[PDB]
Amino acid sequence: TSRELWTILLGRSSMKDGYQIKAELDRYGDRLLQGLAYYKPPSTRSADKVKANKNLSPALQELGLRLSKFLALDEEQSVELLQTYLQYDYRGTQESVKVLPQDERQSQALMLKMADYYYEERISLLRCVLYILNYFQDDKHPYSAEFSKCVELMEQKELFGKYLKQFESLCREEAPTWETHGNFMTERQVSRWFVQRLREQAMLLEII
Amino acid sequence: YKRKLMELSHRVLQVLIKQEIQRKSGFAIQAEEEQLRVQLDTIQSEFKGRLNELMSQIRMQNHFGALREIKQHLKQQQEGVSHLISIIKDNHEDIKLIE
Amino acid sequence: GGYGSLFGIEQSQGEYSVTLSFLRLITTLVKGQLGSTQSQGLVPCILFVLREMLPNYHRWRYNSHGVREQLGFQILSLIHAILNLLRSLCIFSLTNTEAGQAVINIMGIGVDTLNTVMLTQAGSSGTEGQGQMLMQTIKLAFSITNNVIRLKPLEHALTQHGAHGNNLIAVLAKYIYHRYDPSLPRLAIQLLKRLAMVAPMSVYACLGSDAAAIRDAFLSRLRDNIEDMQIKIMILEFLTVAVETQPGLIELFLNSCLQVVLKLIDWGAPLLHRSAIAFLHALWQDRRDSAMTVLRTKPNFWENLTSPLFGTLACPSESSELSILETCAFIMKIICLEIYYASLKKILKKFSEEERFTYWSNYVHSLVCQVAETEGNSLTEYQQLLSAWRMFLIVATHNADVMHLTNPEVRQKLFKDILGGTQALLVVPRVACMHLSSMLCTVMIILLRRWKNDLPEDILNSLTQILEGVLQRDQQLVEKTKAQIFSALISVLEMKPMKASEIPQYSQLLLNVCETLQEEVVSLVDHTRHEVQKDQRDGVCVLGLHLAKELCEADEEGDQWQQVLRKLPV
Amino acid sequence: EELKNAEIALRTQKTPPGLQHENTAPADYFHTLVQQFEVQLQQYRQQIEELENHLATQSNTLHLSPQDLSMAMQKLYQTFVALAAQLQAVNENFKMLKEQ
Amino acid sequence: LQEIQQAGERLRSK
Amino acid sequence: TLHREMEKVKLDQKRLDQELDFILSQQKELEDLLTPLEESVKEQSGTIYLQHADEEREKTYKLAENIDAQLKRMAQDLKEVIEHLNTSANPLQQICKILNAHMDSLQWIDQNSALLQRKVEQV
Repeated sequence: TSRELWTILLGRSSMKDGYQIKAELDRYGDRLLQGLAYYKPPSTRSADKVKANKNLSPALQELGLRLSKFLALDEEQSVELLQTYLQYDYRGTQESVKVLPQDERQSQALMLKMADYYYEERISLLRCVLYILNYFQDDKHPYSAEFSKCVELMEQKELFGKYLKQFESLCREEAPTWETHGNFMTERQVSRWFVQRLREQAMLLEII
Repeated sequence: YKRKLMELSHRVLQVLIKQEIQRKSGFAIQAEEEQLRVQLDTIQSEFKGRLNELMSQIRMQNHFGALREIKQHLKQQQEGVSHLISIIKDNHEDIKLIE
Repeated sequence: GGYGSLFGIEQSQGEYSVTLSFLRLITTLVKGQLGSTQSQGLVPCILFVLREMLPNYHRWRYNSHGVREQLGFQILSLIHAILNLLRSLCIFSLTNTEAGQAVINIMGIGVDTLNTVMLTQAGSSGTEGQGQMLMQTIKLAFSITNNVIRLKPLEHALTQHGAHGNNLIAVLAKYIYHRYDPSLPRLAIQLLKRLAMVAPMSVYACLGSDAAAIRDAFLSRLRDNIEDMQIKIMILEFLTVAVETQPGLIELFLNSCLQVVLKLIDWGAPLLHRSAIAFLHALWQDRRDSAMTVLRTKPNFWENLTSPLFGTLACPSESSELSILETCAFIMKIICLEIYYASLKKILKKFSEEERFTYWSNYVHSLVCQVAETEGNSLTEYQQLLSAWRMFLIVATHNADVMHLTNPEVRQKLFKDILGGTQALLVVPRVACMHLSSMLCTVMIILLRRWKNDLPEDILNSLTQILEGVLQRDQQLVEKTKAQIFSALISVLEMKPMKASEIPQYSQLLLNVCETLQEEVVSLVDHTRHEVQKDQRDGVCVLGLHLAKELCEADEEGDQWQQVLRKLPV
Repeated sequence: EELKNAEIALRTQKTPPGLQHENTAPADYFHTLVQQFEVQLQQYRQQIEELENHLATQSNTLHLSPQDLSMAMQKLYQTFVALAAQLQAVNENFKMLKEQ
Repeated sequence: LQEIQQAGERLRSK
Repeated sequence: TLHREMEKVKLDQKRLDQELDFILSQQKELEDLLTPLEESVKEQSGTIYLQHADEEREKTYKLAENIDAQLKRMAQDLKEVIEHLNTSANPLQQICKILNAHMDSLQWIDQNSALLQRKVEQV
């Protein structure tokens, strides 16, 4: 989860050894490099896997398909983010998660919080890239050379063009509609997705 | 049979609430019924932590488990109680005869 | 004051640069360490900052966003920095005026509103957004309430169930969800531990249907490996503390927590195992029968519990981790309390065959001697370790067979070592040595009484020098030591009938006995005369009397006794 | 009780199949179901305090006493005395009516 | 003991 | 006389045995009855679905059922506590059991007495 990576780079974590910070950067490297493109749109293969991933309760797979339809994100990534939230962010016991996918009202509330979680996760990844770029040369930061190394690994693979293309894509995305986004994409959700795209544009331009 | 009674009773309550859900709907569950529902949510808001404490002390007790002179006065008082009980029952017979 | 007009005009208009400047000057003045005579002139400004600013700063018109929050934040900063130096006035105001409920509200804005405003920050300033100042204000209110509770209506408001169903303590506990800034949840936990020390309503009660949720959240947050080791030890102390102050929560939490302690007891961190074994010892102390029985059933519980004692620690002169000694102390305490209230037998047979008594006694002696040579920075450590060796040998002698403490060779080694230790400790002329030697004395007394049949000239000379030092001491603190040394000498003479010729310095011995007798006797005389502490004087009197009786029975000719009675009109 | 209740719910669910409405009943039913659990909650808390005082004694319990017998004896004496006074009021009221 | 706890409470109450 | 009362006692055993099986046939016929309630509630759901929208509060009646269940667990735990208290149960505990019996007798006695007083007032 990008929130954890960001909080780690911010030193709010008990991991203080430089090698471990380097290893965490290495693990999150692919996501940091691909940027906002990490969350893939819906794709038939990922959906068929989300159905075929037998480890999932049917109520959970259905809630995940609903989420993937809600945020236009890949079903597999939707399931992953859902498990992350319910195992790390859900403010309820592991018991109520058995019924919340059965209770329509609880399922809808979980869907809303999950959309908020996905947007916030994108923002967190952007903030992590921001900090890594803002401290890559300051020799006073405890993870300075690790930061310069991660930044060099990002630059060697043309972070510039990727961020530019993500900017253009976030600039030319048609507003979310209930037809493509399901029953939940109310006007509140339209404005939310709009403000989210705006924040993505702003952060990408600052990073550039 | 008693466990089955409590279980099928919960089930009957479920079927009752679900029948009162499916049909009576229609912007019809109204003023007096709404008042009932509000009073019920109230009582539900009106303990549990004491109950966890109860189970706690009970586990404590479950693990912790894991005078010729006095009898005379005790039995004398018991005989006195057996003396009083019948006079009270006669009071009740007089009552029923009074009605 | 002239500032009141600017304050009124600012409250009316909606910009507070004048008030904020007043606050900055006041904070610098209160922080610049104005001498004790100078604080009295600023106390009126302090009452102004406490009574009128903090209680209403929420209602004042805010022409722009953030300025209200920063006003409150500067108010809280002044309050705290004053409290971190003034004290009595801030305490009284917070505990008996509106400031209490105001700071309570600042804390009770709820973690959700916090995180929400946190997502509102639109730039790289996720560490420098309006939400950052907000979280600063929250942590300020929390540290404030913490200090106030530490230094002492407010408590009633803090335990009250808010009129909207969310008891403030529940909002506090929910802050365990805050995952960006660990200090906020750590301080909330500190407030929780304090309230559990002081509040009478069960935390489960005001927690309601979220109690189990918060419990599961706590179990996850502790179990996770990226959590702050500081937060880890903090939570461990919280659990131990609830074991002694919060029975309901202490039961709710174990449900399970024990598995975590076992995982940490598999060198993870000395402080972690310390806090854990401490919570365990406390549970075994409070007769947590459910917990005691549940644990004693777990396999290898004694083995993994006692593995730390089987190791070898560095010499007490080196930097030996105090946590190791404190752990071993609480561990021996648990073992004692169990054996008294009652795998274990096998472990005990091992330790006895492992000569663990011998190494433990040698180390305890070295530690006591080291503490003595320093005349009391390693003091408290050696003191606690000596308390451990003491309680251990005591519980041993009470059940010597269970300890396999049948060895008269070991019995005599222990007796001689404790004696000589009392001696060397009582030899230092220049309070710590006193209490230490007194504990050693009580020990040696009970030990000699129990092991008399296993229990001499060198002991006589040593107790002689010891009584000599006890004489050169100020009286008001050496009484018990004199009585102990006397009973010791009595045991030394009763151990073998000896003539005056075999008693080294017998002349000096009887001389000192006579001096002490004379002094204490005249004292008891005056004490009984003023009676126109009753039993102890007479006890010491009869004691010295029988002592001199035996000493004279050793001198049949009385010639030395003659010289004595000639020297003293006894 | 439980059988006939399942019966009534099934019958009301049967009449709806064609066309019906039998709902006020389950409403009063949920009402009584809540009213029941009401007293049981207070019971849970009273048992909480009971176990609390029990274990409070149990930590103190390593000894016993002989006086509690005499205390309970004098208290039960005054108690049955009050009870017989009440029974006397009852017999006298019976006699008042049966003389009327 | 439940009845006995109750009765201790009651006789104490009187 | 022992044989007499033995005949009576065997009659009682047989009759209570039959009555338990009757309660059991009730517990079964009532499961059958509760099942038609379920199928017809399914019919009502599949009909109410054939409408526009707007289900009613279910997240509240479910909470009521949960409150019932938690109270049930509380009563079960109280049964457990009573069982353990007995498991803890010298002349002392005899005195305590006897005093509890005597107090219970005093309680039911005052109950009968008040019943008499109320019958007289109604008289």
